[PDB]
Amino acid sequence: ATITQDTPINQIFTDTALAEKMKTVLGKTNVTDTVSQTDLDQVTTLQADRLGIKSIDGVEYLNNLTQINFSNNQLTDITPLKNLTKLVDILMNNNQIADITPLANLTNLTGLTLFNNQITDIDPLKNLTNLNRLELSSNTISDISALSGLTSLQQLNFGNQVTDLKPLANLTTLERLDISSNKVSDISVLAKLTNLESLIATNNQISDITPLGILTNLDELSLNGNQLKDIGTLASLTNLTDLDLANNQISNLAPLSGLTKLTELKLGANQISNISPLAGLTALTNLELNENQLEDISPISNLKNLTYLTLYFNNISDISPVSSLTKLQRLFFSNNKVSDVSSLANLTNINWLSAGHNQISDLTPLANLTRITQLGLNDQAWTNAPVNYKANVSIPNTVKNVTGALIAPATISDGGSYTEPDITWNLPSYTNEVSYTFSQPVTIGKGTTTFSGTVTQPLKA
Amino acid sequence: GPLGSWVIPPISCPENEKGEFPKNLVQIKSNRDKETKVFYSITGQGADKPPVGVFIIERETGWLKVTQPLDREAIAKYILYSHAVSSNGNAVEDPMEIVITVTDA
Ligand SMILES: [Cl-]
Ligand SMILES: [Cl-]
Ligand SMILES: [Cl-]
Ligand SMILES: [Cl-]
Ligand SMILES: [Cl-]
Repeated sequence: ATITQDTPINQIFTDTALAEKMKTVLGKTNVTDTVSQTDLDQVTTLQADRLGIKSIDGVEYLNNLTQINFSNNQLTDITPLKNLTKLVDILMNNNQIADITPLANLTNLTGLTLFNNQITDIDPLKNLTNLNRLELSSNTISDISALSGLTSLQQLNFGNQVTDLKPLANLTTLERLDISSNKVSDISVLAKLTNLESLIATNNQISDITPLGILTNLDELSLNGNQLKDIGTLASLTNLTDLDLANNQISNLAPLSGLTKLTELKLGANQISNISPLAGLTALTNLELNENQLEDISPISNLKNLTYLTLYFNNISDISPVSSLTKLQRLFFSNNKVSDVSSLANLTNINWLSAGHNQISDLTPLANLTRITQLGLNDQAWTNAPVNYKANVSIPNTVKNVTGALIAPATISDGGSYTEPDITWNLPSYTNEVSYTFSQPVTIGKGTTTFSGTVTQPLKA
Repeated sequence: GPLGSWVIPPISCPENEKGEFPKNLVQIKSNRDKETKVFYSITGQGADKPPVGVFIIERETGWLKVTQPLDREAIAKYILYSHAVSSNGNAVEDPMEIVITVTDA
């Protein structure tokens, strides 16, 4: 492609943003200045991301371009790229591209980034057999047959309507594959991709992971949000360092016991009641066990390298197994049955402490945790051991602020009253129980919350 | 207080990352999702402000991702804010300040 005559920059590049970019590239003073075809032929690379460019009209004259970045613009038509056969790398994520037919004969491409566009039809990619990086996620692709001949691919992603992975069968060079947010149940084809190092398959419909058995080079695996229960196959994957199996229906963790290279393990929203298989995973820094059926967390005391731990939405009474985990920076255990937080005094590095919806009455163990910047202590609730019903019932207030001061009740049931430190009721008739509430804003270090709760006192006939 | 029902891991990203983008950093979550559908967004320079779209979050799942290589020398630190709203658009959490550190690579 050649301009007929020396032409002003703003007559070649019709997009205002592009013209201004091209002015600087061509070392001209004004966009009105004339440039020659010889000037245009000197441009071999173009970094034009985030410029609000709506049209690449004019780029067909940059015959010698090998690398372009038009990511994060407002591009639709990409026709001016059609004959730029020297192109090796294209960055074009975050545009409005639907028709990629102009890429069809760009056979020298080894890198093509197209994620976050409006692409459905990828048939124009079929002949781009030198590709080693191809990114197609956040599109509306359902048919990946055009990928079958891309036998040099090392990294691949796509979405978001794919069910059939059979076109991946001969892509044995693949090392990184992200199929997140598709409609995949059958991953048997993945067994053929024996070079895979990372497999991200979040939010699919996968229930059978036996195809992963021979994929022993896998070091990163995400199967978050699938249909997993039995995970025996994972025992074969001894090189795994990062494993995400959250939001499945897993109960049996025995297959993970030998995976000692694990540093990050995500297991929230499962069916777990027994974590003893995790006891030997001593390299763990991040462990997520939220939304399970845990009571006994004793195996956690072994995990000396943890800096991040989640345990919220379980059935835990005894939090003390975390006491030796002195590297903990963030600890989440809201929605459990923990009353005694004495063991947490040991956690001097704790920055985020989330403990709402437990049975905590005494904040005094947290007094020296002055590095806290985020704190949650709202909505505690507990039931005291029963006392005998009497016409006049008195109990001591046990609610202690971080300073050691008793927090006076906010409300007291059945007309009861408070004279520090005693809560007293006058009951004209037997009642099964009495209660009181408290609510107290508090700051520890820099972390602020409302320490609040309801205390139930059963009365025996 | 400001913590509300947020559950957020610390966020760090090596500079000069290679291979395929986008890359998952952390999942952001609000426990307000137990009672209502929660919709996530991020604001700040590197998100909705220049450089825009360096970081993105999945609206429904809360997965925070990076879209390109970083350079600590250029920008060492990004200050973002995570947001959580219900189907009506009303915030179920107080915006949490998220700090993304760029490390070596
Ligand atoms: Cl113009
Ligand atoms: Cl440039
Ligand atoms: Cl989870
Ligand atoms: Cl929590
Ligand atoms: Cl705070």
